[PDB]
Order: sequence, then C-alpha cells, then structure tokens
Amino acid sequence: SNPSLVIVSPALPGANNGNWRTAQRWKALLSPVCSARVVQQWPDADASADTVMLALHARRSAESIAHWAHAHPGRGLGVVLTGTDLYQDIGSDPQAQRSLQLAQRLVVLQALGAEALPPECRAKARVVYQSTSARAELPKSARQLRAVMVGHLRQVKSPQTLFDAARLLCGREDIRIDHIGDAGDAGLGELARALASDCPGYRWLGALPHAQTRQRIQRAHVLVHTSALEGGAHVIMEAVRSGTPVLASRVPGNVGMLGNDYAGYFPHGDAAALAALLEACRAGQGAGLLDSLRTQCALRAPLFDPRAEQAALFQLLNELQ
Ligand SMILES: CC(=O)N[C@H]1[C@@H](OP(=O)(O)OP(=O)(O)OC[C@H]2O[C@@H](n3ccc(=O)[nH]c3=O)[C@H](O)[C@@H]2O)O[C@H](CO)[C@H](O)[C@@H]1O
Repeated sequence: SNPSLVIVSPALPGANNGNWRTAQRWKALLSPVCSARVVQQWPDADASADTVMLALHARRSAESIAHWAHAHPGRGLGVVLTGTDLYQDIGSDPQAQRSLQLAQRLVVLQALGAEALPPECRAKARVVYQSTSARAELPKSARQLRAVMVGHLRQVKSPQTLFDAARLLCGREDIRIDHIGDAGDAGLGELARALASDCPGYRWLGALPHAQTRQRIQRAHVLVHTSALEGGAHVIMEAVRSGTPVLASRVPGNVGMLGNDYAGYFPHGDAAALAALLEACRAGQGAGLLDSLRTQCALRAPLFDPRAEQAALFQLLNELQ
C-alpha cells in the first residue's frame, strides 16, 4: 500500500502566499505515488492513517512536529525550512531547535540552505528547489523601464529599500515601479501610500490574485526583490520562468535561487545600489544589463521545472517510508 502523506502548512486554507502554494503544489506532485492531504495542525480526526509528515516552518509548525515525533519516534518526519526558522529562529528559539533534532530529514529550498544549519543537522538535510510553470518570454518596449516587486508587506521583505530607491528615482518619468502585496505589518502600507502620492512612477497595487500577479511579472522588464532573508522565494522563480530578469538583495536565500555568479545583486538595504542597477537597466534599453541578466536567468530556469521538484520529492518520500 502507498504511503499516506500529511503536509502541515501554517497558512490559512486558500491563502495566496508561499506556504500555501508550496503545500498545494507538493500535494499535486506527490499524488501519483501517495494519498496526500494538507492541514494546519496535526493530529486531527484522520491522523491514525497518516504514515509520513512533511511540516513547513520549524517554529510555526513546532507543536505538530513534536506531536508526530512522540507518536512515531524515529520515523516518517520531514521538517521544511521555509525562511525565518532557518535564517532567524533556529539561532536561539527552543521550538525550532527541537524540530531540527526530531526530524528524520530536513528540507531546504535552495543549494545554500544547509550552510545555515548546525553541522550535526547537515547529514539529514535535503535540497528541494521549488518549481513553477513557465510563461512565454514577451518582447518588451525600450520606451520606459517597468519594474515590479511582489510580496505581502512585512519587515522581512525589507520594502523600505524599494520605497527609498523609488524616492531616489522620484523625478525619472522613464522608470516605473509597481509593488504588489497586502498591507500586513503595522504602517508599511501607509509608507507605500504616501510614496505613491508623491512619486507617480511608484504604484502600490495592494494584494492581487496570483493569475494577475504572474501576468504582471511576465509583462515587467525586471523583478526587484529586496528581502532580508528568504527560504527560496516563489516570486524569483516566477520571474525567471517568465524570462523576466531579477534585481535581488545579496542574502543567501536569493543567492541560492539566482546563482553565485549572478550580475544582478545589490547589498541588503542599499537603496542607492538598487537605484543604480535600475538606472543601468534603463540606460541599456534601445550589451545592456537587462540582456546580460536575461542570459544568466535563462541558465537558472531549468532548476524550477516541476518534474525536477517531483523527482526530488519522490526520493525524499522513499527515504521517509
Ligand atoms: C522566507 C520568506 O520570507 N518567505 C518564504 C515563504 O514565502 P512568502 O509568502 O514570503 O514568499 P514567496 O515569494 O515565496 O510566495 C508568495 C506567493 O504569493 C504570490 N503573491 C503574493 C502577493 C500578492 O499580492 N499576490 C500573489 O500572487 C506570489 O506570486 C507567490 O506565488 O515561504 C516560501 C515557502 O513556502 C519560501 O520559502 C519563501 O522564501
């Protein structure tokens, strides 16, 4: 009999965010070799039939991770390091530390992940790059540069770097910056509203449905991503797999997605460096930076093929049962 997989995701059901997206995608990819279901917490009325658990976020799902560990000591637990666990919490957070100890396998979502784990956790760490469907690379206009950044506004997304680069470029009518994401963390949507009132090339569109978000990523000349940390951001692969090049903060989660040799990084929180890269992208339109970055992004794009992710998850499942 095939395994009965439970995926634990701290996301609300139907949420438009990474943690829901990963859990739903993994359920789809694994369905040909197992019975798969997604929950927010474990156990539940259906818990007795589950044989394997993949739990997202070593802190946020720590109570379900421990429930599983105590019910199945030494068997069937994979803990998936989705971001603030790996790059924040495992530091000093006893829940995140326990989850790391209890897991039979740890999953990181790009090549650099295990560098952030304790050395005693590296032998059971597995890399599972995420995947996304491709979109046709669109030909685009040289008349203007249109940038997009995508992320629900929270401090970890360092939206202030974008706000500050948009402000440096306030008078540049030839450069447009669209920003997609809900107004989560206290007062970030107010900063975005004030900036869009002052600097008409900058627009904060609020949260948009995923279909519309993918279409805007495809249509933009460039995707800007400023975060302090990422587990392995969906929006970077969504751009890459649309033929939209990226400007990203030099933090491990981003470097793991775009490569050690990528020419499109700026130092974390350096608004001037980001504004300089946008000016260089614009200058090149008409040898140009956008073309250089498109070439580099096209070599990354096969990392994000769902067949690749499926094969990595099939291997992981066979290890856990
Ligand atoms: C560490 C961190 O800070 N973020 C992590 C978190 O995802 P996040 O939710 O922080 O970021 P993400 O970019 O991985 O995923 C956001 C998803 O929502 C979509 N979107 C977003 C806003 C909006 O208005 N419309 C829209 O469609 C976007 O297109 C993407 O598919 O979990 C993921 C795994 O599950 C990854 O590990 C991320 O790196």
